[PDB]
Amino acid sequence: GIKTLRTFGRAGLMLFNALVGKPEFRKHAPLLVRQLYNVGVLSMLIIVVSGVFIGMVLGLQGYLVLTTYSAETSLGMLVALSLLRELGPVVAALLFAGRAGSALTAEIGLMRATEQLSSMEMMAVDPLRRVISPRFWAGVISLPLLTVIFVAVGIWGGSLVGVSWKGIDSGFFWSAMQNAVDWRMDLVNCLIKSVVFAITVTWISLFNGYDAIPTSAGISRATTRTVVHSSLAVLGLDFVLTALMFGN
Amino acid sequence: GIKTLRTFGRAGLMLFNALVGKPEFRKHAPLLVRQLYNVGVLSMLIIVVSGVFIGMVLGLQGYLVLTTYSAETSLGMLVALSLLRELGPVVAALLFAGRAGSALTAEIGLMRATEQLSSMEMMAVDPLRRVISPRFWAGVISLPLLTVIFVAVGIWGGSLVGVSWKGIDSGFFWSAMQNAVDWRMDLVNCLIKSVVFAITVTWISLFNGYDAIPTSAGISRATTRTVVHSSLAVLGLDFVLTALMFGN
Amino acid sequence: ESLSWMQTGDTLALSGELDQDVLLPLWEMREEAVKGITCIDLSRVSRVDTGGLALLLHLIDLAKKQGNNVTLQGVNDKVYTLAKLYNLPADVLP
Amino acid sequence: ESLSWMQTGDTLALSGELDQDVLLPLWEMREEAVKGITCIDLSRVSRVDTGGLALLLHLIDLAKKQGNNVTLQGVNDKVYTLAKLYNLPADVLP
Amino acid sequence: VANLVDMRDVSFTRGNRCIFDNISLTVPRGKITAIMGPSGIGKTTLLRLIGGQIAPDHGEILFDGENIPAMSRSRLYTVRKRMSMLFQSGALFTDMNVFDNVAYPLREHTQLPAPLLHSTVMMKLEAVGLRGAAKLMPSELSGGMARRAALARAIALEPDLIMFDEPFVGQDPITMGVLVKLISELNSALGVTCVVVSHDVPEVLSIADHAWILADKKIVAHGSAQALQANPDPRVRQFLDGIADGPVPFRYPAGDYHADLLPGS
Amino acid sequence: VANLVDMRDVSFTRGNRCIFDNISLTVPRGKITAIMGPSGIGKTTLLRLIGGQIAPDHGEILFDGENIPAMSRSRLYTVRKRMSMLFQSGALFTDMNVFDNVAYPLREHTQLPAPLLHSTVMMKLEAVGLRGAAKLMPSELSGGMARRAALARAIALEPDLIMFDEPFVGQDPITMGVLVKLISELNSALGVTCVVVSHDVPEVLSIADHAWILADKKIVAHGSAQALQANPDPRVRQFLDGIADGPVPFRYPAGDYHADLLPGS
Ligand SMILES: Nc1ncnc2c1ncn2[C@@H]1O[C@H](COP(=O)(O)OP(=O)(O)NP(=O)(O)O)[C@@H](O)[C@H]1O
Ligand SMILES: Nc1ncnc2c1ncn2[C@H]1O[C@H](COP(=O)(O)OP(=O)(O)NP(=O)(O)O)[C@@H](O)[C@H]1O
Repeated sequence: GIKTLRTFGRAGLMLFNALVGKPEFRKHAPLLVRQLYNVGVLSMLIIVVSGVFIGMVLGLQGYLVLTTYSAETSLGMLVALSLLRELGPVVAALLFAGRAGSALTAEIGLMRATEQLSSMEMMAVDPLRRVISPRFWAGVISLPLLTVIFVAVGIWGGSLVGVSWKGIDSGFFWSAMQNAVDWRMDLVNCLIKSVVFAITVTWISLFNGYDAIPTSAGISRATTRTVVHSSLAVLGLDFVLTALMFGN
Repeated sequence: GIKTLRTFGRAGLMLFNALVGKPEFRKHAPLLVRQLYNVGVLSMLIIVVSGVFIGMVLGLQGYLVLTTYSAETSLGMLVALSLLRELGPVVAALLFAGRAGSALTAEIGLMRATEQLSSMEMMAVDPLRRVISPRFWAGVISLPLLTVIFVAVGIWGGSLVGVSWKGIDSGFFWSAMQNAVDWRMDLVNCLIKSVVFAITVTWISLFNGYDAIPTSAGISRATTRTVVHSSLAVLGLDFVLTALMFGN
Repeated sequence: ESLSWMQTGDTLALSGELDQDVLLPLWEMREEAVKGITCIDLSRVSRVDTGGLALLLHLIDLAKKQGNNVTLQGVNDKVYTLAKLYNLPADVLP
Repeated sequence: ESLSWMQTGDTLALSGELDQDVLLPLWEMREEAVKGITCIDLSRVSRVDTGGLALLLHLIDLAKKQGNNVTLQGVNDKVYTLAKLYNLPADVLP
Repeated sequence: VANLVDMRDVSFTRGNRCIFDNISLTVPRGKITAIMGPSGIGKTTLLRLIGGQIAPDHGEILFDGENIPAMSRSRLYTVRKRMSMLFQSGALFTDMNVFDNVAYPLREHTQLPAPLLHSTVMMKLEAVGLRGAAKLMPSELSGGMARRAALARAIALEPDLIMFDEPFVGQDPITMGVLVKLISELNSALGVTCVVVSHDVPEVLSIADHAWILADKKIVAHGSAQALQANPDPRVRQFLDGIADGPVPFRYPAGDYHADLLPGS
Repeated sequence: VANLVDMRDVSFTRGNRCIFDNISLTVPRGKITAIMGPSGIGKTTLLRLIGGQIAPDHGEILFDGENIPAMSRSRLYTVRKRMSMLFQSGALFTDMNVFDNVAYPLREHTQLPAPLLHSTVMMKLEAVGLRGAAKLMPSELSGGMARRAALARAIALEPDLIMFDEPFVGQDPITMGVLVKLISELNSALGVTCVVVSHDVPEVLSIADHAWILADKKIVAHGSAQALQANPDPRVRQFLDGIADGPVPFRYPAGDYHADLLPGS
């Protein structure tokens, strides 16, 4: 009943009333840049630092498996092609739904609590087209770039393990092997997942803040509701996308 | 200065004043069970459903790599020994810091905001020894069990892919190969990481709620502060633990 | 600090503080304590707190359990003040 | 709905609504509009809003920029009411 | 027209707990009216209802003629440029400071030039009083200064109906006095018709020209601040001075007190 | 002893903004005293300071003899069994219902048997009034019923000093009246010595026997509710009736108004 169609229809309506409408551009450009700084630039530290660690692990736990199979040169093909096909777009979606997927619901649900959104709508300004949409377009263009930064630092960390720790190969690691890895179709299959996860993370991270019960115990339950659903949906959409992108 | 020692010393003091003290047992047993239901049983759905998906992926993206190497029997050794050595204790720590690592700070920081903790301390009851400690011991004994449930359902999902999808092996998948995998030392190396991550997740998820600025915009910033630090620290402690557990 | 009840005929002469602290020993044998006691006399009782008032309520109820028209003598003004606070009906305290 | 200013000697006879809406065209040539104008007469002005009051402040300031003792005639009571609200000092409005 | 908003017959439900039931209200222009009820009576919903942000179930609410509920939602913004809610907590935008918080409805609608808009905002701040707080962020402001800054931001555009949702709630009498002098000086200088919904009677009745009192789910009394404090009606006579016991029950309903006292007698 | 808490000379800082500065206060037992100041004056910190939950920088606060600041922190709990803060918002434990919320300090300390504790709690609820709300969760309660349930939970153990942190703030006069009749009926029935800190003067002075008024960072006036409303002191005469303009400045400090009006004249 309730979750049957009420919540989904309302969470789709708050988006069809937040993207399609007046084509205002040069009034939102000052908002889109600040929302890029909030949702995209601030969160960068949580995806750079946690990009090296999930990188250095990916090498250190992989280097000790390939070594048993006498193929330590494929390490670059193992680190990159893993944190660029599966782990990149999903780990940087989880760490996004954490840092910038809850700071959105704890923000646009905190506005709704202090009657900030209704005070916007009490002018002529639409609360959706002015508060939702800048944050939405800041979410769906910062995540597909955050995953790129995350994959870059992940490959650098994998190098820091498979090169700086066990100095067996300085250029055989990536200068020769990753050339057969870093091809276009792989980055495309990574960016598709990054964009779909950006949409799904920042749509249910921007709806729980808009559909929260306006109280300190309603926004703080919706915050965790986004961190939960924006991990369930990330993993589920990841399985579906992987079935479609490699199950052929 | 501030983060130098003030925050760490205070976050260690709020624990040395929350575990060592009166040995009260049969008064907390009614609290420990309810905190196990809140922090451990409620979160189960987010680690079962997101245990299958990270499982079915682990097979589906791994089955298509081992098949290129003509070794499709090692799939059980690939799924299990991966989501039981590296991905299990870390993914179920991230999904824990999400569901039950923010619902703790949005709760024990919401109490502190409505003056609930000071109203406890206004009786003789210590707010730490009565609110912190049950939640702490519910966190550090629900996570090492949630990771076990998560690994179990992950292996089941990996089977659902490598057996139900491509019906190539019904018993060669695990009935023969995983016997050389599921050995004791592996589960021990998984439970060690699960316990250290439980301590680190539920110690900084229980401190941000205790050190939050008591306001709807302070608890909602501390909530995201836990989801950030309890992923940075999980990944970092994971790298350190993996260096110590396999870098030998 | 002290509490002591004596069955002295048809009277339950209790004396002490009758509060949340010294209330324990009287609660157990409350049945035999008010077995054949018609009126309860709480005169040598310095003060009475809410818990003691609850115990007195239960003693009265037990006196009426087996069936006995109970009466209270020697009560303080403070006890009836405290009972007027809690709006205790006139058919449970008398 | 309408606004029109006429330089008619030493007087800036502006007439209209003088509000946030019709204020645009007057703001641009404000310099030459008050070039050689000693007193500004806003008599045929039905109402005046806060934005119009700000524009009038700036016109006065420009009249004193090149140096000219300005005076206001034909103003309404409502304008001076609104100016008493905003606590406008007596050396900027006169 | 005579009155600026004539709520002829509004019935609002909000689920199952019927909030209002065929109420009638009439705010005359230039007059600062007030509506009072117990806490949690639904009176803020009345303000949110006369701003078109929520629909009456069976109601004809006429804002200066045409109905509010039957509006294109594109015309409703044009008329909503002639209203101004002053919520509790101010509803100040935490992004920008006070200056960019008052200037917001100006930049949104009017094309005032930059040095014109600066002089308009730095004048409305002086009107309200917190002109020195132009560059102070709205999370640095006090509890009462936030309502004052939101008032300054609310009188931008000269809205001809600025309604106050509990402007003095949990405020010291010294800031209650500032907030009661501001919203009287405005009505006595501007032509705004303040609708002050509140329940802090001693201060609201000091300015209200014609106040309504709404009981559980309907309006029970109206009249001026003088003919109201003499009303001989228990539901109103209790609330007007808070006698703590009357038609509203002091003791929450309970059962027999005896099984509650001695369970299983 | 004469007075139940004698705060002889307390100076509190809290960082750099010095809150108090050599203040003196004396709550006599059996007397319901009050302290009033503007909002954000630091008066709730005074209550949190006489409960030992925060230390005075240079202060001798004597709760019935011995100091509060110089306590083992194990003895402080024994004396803290003789205090009871009633915070705003009630501070009700959202886990358990009202019944298990009032019974909490009983089960924590006393060994009352189950049918004894049930009769004690279902009597203190009737004392306060919300006995029918025994099984209602504290998030289902109203805004004023939460303070009443927390009052019932606060008078458990008969604390001999139950201090109220703003018990009537943002409450209708009809619930303000219930809350002002409860905390007078308690003092006139129990021997509790209520310390009602607040700033809603018209209602607090209706019961307070000896009230203090603290200015910016020090106590400026005291005396009974009668000798206070006649005090000839601007800092006190302003606050006691809220004249909106006096020694506290209405206009927040600003610069010259001219560069603010015409930037770059
Ligand atoms: N944790 C804190 N750290 C520093 N200063 C504080 C803190 N809590 C309160 N203060 C300051 O202490 C003073 C008084 O405290 P506060 O309890 O806010 O005052 P109050 O007016 O008595 N309470 P209230 O009106 O209910 O908000 C104010 O200047 C506060 O800013
Ligand atoms: N979605 C909702 N569902 C149910 N009640 C609601 C909802 N939104 C607001 N309310 C409340 O609105 C009604 C009217 O009270 P409310 O709007 O909270 O303000 P008030 O009671 O007039 N004053 P106050 O709450 O002190 O600001 C209550 O009976 C509640 O129903």
